[PDB]
Amino acid sequence: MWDAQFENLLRRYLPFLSADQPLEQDINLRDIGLDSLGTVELLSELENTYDVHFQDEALTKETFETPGVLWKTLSQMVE
Amino acid sequence: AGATAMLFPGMGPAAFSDVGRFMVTNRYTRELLAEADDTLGYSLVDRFRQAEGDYSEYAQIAFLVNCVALARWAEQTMDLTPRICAGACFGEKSVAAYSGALTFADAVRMTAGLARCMDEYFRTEHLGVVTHSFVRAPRERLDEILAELDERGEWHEISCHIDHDFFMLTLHERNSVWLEGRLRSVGAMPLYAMRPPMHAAAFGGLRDKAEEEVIAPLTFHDPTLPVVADQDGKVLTTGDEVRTMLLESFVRPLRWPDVISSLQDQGVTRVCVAGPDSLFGRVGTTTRAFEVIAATPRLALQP
Ligand SMILES: *CC(=O)NCCNC(=O)CCNC(=O)[C@H](O)C(C)(C)COP(*)(=O)O
Repeated sequence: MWDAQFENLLRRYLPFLSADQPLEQDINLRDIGLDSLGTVELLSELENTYDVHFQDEALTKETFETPGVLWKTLSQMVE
Repeated sequence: AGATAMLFPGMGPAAFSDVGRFMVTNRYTRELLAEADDTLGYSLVDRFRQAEGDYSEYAQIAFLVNCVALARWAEQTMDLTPRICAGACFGEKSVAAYSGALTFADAVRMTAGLARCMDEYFRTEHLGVVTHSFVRAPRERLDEILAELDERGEWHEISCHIDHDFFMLTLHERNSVWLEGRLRSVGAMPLYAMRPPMHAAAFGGLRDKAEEEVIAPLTFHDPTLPVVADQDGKVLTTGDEVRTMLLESFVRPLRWPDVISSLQDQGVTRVCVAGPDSLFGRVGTTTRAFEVIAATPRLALQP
């Protein structure tokens, strides 16, 4: 259920995923190169773009495990 | 108009599959491995392959080889002439070798000896004490959490100042799950809980045991270029001061902002971070101040 705006944003922080490879709902983000400081930058970009503040459960490791869970988490905050 | 510093990073979690192929093919690593294997009397790459954990003695020695080699690789392939150098945490060890304060052989011996020393100390001392890293934590938010710990009589020390909102806090792991939820409750994000812990006034006995059993036997030379202390950015110029830096590591916090302000004051505009690293080359403290070259195994493996 995500869109181009979200995926273009995420893919800036996934260095081991090529532009011609699909972004699967359940791909492990850490395995395609999301790491601690990539997450800080991602968070800063998601918060500025969507006018949201990630806090409480939205800052657990589980939030950034897959694009599926991260999209759901961002969605619950934008509405 | 610029000037270049060579920086040596802290050790992140080893991952042999990240570097085993690099180490045996790159000529800079192969040359140091020959020396490390002769000093140690075994195959470091073989011992490191079989090591469990992320911070084994073997992964700490291999991390020394990888950082010191990638500093030389960067100098020879990028025409770098650094005026100054600095090492954060483990990188004090790598900068001692690069600067000439220790022969590479004595740096290998020291790295192995300190590995064994810390293992033994933390087998029995400060049981359950851990070093937490976290980000998006402005000092004002951290200070409120420390006051809550104080109110409950819970011992802690700040172990690293990384950036204005990035700290390491050392305390008993019984506080770990509260700290993590308490950080998140104000928009701060916990990263990692390090065992064994590092950089605490309470670790005087580890300093003393390191000094007696590992460091005092060694001959320290004056570095061939100035070294910035990671404790406070002091510009070091003698072997005695490098030796003091390695001992103070146990009992004084990393102050990364003070390394960056000192480098700036010594006229540095560009830094080379030598070795595998996903903190010192990328953190805002560094990138706001300097052009960064990140001399990683991944870069040196590129065609
Ligand atoms: C120099 C010092 O004292 N550092 C703190 C203690 N050392 C560590 O915590 C080592 C592990 N460090 C790392 O995992 C990375 O440095 C991060 C940035 C703490 C987390 O990286 P991530 O991609 O999960």
